[PDB]
Amino acid sequence: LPLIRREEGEIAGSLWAMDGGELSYPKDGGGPQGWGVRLWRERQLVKREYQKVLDGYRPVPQLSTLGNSVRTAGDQLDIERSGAQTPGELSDYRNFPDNRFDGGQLKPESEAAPAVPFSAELVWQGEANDKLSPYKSDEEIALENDNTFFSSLRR
Amino acid sequence: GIYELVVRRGWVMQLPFVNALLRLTCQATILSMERTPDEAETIGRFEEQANKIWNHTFDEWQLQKDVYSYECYIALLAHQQRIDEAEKLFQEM
Amino acid sequence: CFSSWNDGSEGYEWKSRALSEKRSLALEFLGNVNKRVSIHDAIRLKADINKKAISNVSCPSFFSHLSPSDASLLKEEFLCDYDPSDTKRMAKWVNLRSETSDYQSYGAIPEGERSLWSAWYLRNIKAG
Amino acid sequence: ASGKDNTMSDDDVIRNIIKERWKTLEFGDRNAGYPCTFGDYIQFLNEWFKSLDEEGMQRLREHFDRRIRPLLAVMSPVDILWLEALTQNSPHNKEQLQRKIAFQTSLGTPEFFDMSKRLRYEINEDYKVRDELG
Amino acid sequence: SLFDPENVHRLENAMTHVKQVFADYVHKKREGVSTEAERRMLANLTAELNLETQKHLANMFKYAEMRLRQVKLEERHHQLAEIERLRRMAQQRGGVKGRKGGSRKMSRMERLKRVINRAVGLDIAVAETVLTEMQAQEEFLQFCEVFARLTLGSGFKHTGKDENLSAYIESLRKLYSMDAATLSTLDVVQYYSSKEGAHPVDWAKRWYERALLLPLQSTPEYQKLLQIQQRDESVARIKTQKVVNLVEKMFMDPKDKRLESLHEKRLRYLAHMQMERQIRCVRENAKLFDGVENMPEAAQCRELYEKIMEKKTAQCNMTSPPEKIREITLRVIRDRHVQSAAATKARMLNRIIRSLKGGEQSIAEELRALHQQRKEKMTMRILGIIENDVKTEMEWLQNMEEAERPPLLPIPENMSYVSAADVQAWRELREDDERKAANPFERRRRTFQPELLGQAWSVPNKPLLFWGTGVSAVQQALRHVAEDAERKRQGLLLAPPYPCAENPWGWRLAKDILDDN
Amino acid sequence: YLLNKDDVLTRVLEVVKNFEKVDASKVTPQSHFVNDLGLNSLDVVEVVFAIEQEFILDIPDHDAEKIQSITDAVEYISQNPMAK
Amino acid sequence: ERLAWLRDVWAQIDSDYRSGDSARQETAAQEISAALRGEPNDHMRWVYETKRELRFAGPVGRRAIQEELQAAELPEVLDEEVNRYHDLKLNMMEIEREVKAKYGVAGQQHWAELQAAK
Repeated sequence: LPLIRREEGEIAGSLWAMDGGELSYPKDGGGPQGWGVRLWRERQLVKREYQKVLDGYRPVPQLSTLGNSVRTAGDQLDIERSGAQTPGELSDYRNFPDNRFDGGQLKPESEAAPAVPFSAELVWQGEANDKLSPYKSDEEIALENDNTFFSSLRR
Repeated sequence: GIYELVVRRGWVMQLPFVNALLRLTCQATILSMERTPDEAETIGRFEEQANKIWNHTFDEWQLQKDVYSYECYIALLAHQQRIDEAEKLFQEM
Repeated sequence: CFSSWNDGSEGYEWKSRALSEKRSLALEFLGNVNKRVSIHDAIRLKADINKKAISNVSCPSFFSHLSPSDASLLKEEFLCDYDPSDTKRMAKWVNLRSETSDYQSYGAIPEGERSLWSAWYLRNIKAG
Repeated sequence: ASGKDNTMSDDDVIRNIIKERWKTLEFGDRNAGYPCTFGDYIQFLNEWFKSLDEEGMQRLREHFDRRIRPLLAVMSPVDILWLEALTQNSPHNKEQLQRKIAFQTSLGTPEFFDMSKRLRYEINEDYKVRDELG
Repeated sequence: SLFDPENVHRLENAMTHVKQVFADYVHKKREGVSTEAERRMLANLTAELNLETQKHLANMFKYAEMRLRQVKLEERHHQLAEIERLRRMAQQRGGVKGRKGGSRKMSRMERLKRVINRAVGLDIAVAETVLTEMQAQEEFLQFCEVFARLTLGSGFKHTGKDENLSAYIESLRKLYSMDAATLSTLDVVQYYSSKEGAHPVDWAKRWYERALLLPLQSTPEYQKLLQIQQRDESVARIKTQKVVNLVEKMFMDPKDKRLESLHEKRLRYLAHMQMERQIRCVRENAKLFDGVENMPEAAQCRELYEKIMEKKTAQCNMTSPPEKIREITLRVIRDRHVQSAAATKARMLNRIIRSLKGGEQSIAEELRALHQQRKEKMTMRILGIIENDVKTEMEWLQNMEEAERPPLLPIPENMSYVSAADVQAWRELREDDERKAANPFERRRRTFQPELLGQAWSVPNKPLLFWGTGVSAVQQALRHVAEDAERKRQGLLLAPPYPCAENPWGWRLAKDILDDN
Repeated sequence: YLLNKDDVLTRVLEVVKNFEKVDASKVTPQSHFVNDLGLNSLDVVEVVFAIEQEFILDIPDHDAEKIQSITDAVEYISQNPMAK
Repeated sequence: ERLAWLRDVWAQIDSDYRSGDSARQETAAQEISAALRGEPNDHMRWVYETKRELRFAGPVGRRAIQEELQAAELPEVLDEEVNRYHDLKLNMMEIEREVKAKYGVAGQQHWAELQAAK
């Protein structure tokens, strides 16, 4: 809203209106200062913000009624049968069919636990995910991991 | 963890290191006060850590508090708006 | 048949059907304005009607010391009653929603390449 | 099929019927199966506006700000002309627009349209600041 | 073969083709036009893909990395289960040895079992224990599903009200922390990962208990059988010479303080697996037998409902004292025995087949048959995956096609009329609405706030009449017809109905037939 | 079974007062359409039918003939037990 | 950071090239030849695709993929690099060649229909 307001003008025209005056809407005479041009420029600004969303700087917007009104004419049913607040939620609904309820409802996050590979038990993974390894000396880490001739030995 | 790792190494604990710990705790208290003004439980937790350091660790390691130690502690008290205690510390220093 | 598996213009009768199915689906998705409509309960009722009809439709089922390989084959069928990993493993070969994912994924088709003269559905074609 | 949602929503099944009724509204001939024509709808709008005091006009403009400005800003001019064709419900002009290639291709951008709810939320939170925190 | 990682283009070639033929079959089947030619072509394609899968079964084990990982995991799990069964058998042999030190017959049986383990590569005791646990679980779930079906008329409804995964992991945690009093997360996950194959039921038992509002832990003999089943199944130079396995050393010790989060996540994952298996096995039972248990045997269902009412009165009495039953539950058990007689399609015949294999002596023929069985089941799995894909794609595409239909026609109702009694009844609500509208803090906290474009409808203070309304229009119509007759006899015409310069928008009065001429 | 007399009296008086042809403040609990309120013979029919739409019951032509003022409708509706 | 990562990658490659095993040496040879000819890797393409999928995936899907790949040690790819890969357009000649090769006469018929549409 601030970005659109700064460039071409206030969008909530009549937000500060009194007696029908102090209006900030475009002129009724279709021209270089009229509704078509103003809406085109607002469209450009929202398109810029959508490009930001696509590039990932901004969070993905939730599903809207206007957007829901198209939805292939068939995805509306999936969204309705699911909670489907976000496109990510709809994607999960489709891509984890075993997570759902019965009737098509969506099951929340706190009970979907993905498998954790055993490859995370490697020594270098432990060192990377431990926040004190950089401050632990070589001898300390050596005795911490292995207490045998394999690791006994500057260093 | 670094602190207990040092006392495990058995090194000679240094006034700069104790001052770094005190600065960490005092800055945590100040920064929690200014950013998350609620949760007085956490505020008092950080403050208790800082006070425990300032009041026991220096005599535990037999170190004498110095300019930097008073600087950090006075910064904490000043942020807490404890004008009388901070000013008393200043003129006692 | 066995020769209909190979690339190079063999199996033309169904090659063409699937290939034109992709084209028709893309053309419907892009250039059909009458297709962009909100549901009005006349979709809601018969969509579930068709869902139950398809669920009722039944897939035609077909007629259906030891070596270390034989021992492993016996052990896998003995100790394993239902493997959850192999089901998702089959996904990388069956390509779940192979034809619908291109249109129901998020942000897939860029705005610039969204014309009927465009060839966007072929991006995933990889010959032998 | 479920029925349980309706059971729990008995207090608000009315809004479901109201939404579906708003969806199922179309313009044609009264003597035919349609309820009212575009001319009657336009007359009702004209006179409903004329019947509004300054307070009513201010409230209507507030409603416009809160509801239509987001959708109108996100929607392309082609989309607006297409919706005008839908409102007029004339088969011949709808067929002409369907014939026009440019009208067909550029309509389907619901991912882009989803910015409309964020825009509406910001405008509504500003109006909420005013009218509730004032 | 086709499934090796060098014919993936042919394999996708296969998905496209089989999907097309299955889509045609589904269309012709749901249209009631089932095609014998379509079914025959599907059978031929299935046979070709089955030959391809049989060829790839041997090659896939050697090539695929996931297949090798699965094989290694199965071997390690079998070794661990055999070690546990060997500890149990060591306890049993210690008990029997005190009973008889000269256990010649038992020693011969053990020697035969060891010969089988060498040649067959499996543990008969472990196989029997797994079979018994699976059979007990199947019987228990069948009994519970039929009992609930007849008592409440409802099958399996997995809704958010059910027991959550956090609660389930907490329940398992407390179970083991009370069994041992010292079991940490690492030990808990170690035991559960070692087992990995004991069919749990506790979640389904909890759901059925919550559905029936009766205890189930003691009364049912199948619960008792499952519980007893689980109860009964429950130097320096040498080390220097022992070669250090660098691949082992690449892993850090399992009893490391940095692995607590990993172990907790593993516990969550294993609990999710158990709960999902429970839900799955209950779900196919519900779709299999519950579709007919509710409708069929109406008299037996009514008798079970009467028994349920009796047990409900008994439960009300028990609650009265908590603020007969066993006999009623036994009657309901005798009732569900009737359905059990109708219950068919047992799934424990795999153990019968494996017992035949145990006594086999044409071992080559039996292993060929087993290979055929494995190939058939895996191609059935592939066909089921393809069937699900085609089903969902067809449903999605037909939903997409479904949009352009006309909407339903509303049924007419009485003319919108707010009664005079209705209006006069609740002007008090009107006065309260006006008072609420007065102050700002509670203007929008008013009941009944409809809205047109901008305006908010209030409550009407006058009845909305119809019959008395419309006099001005008819009077003006009389005047209009007088002036229009003057126009007709004078030869005049109205504004140009076509769009002209004076009338840019073509504004035309709708010519009605009653008034056309 | 039988509504009390005052409620339908209020119902009919306000329903007639809300008629466009009539004028408010000329309506008393006893009034004659043609004479007092000034309505032609062609309007008393839709008057009795405003009473119909208020009381969904269907009144026969012969009985409606017997009703020419507001009081008569009051007795008729009050004594009707099939009313609501 | 990226140079160290792909230094380890080519440590794998060098070990394969020096293993002696014919198949391993073969694979190392083709990958060295591709690197010298400058054709960019397919692992990087998969990495970019997976990163965008993670960006646009819901929460449970994000957790699943993230925990699946967290141990794989994939390189740190900037959102800018992923978007740079995705944005650049796809050529039409390669697409027509691939479709005509995978489908032959059907491919030529489809491409003739597409050009007629053009």
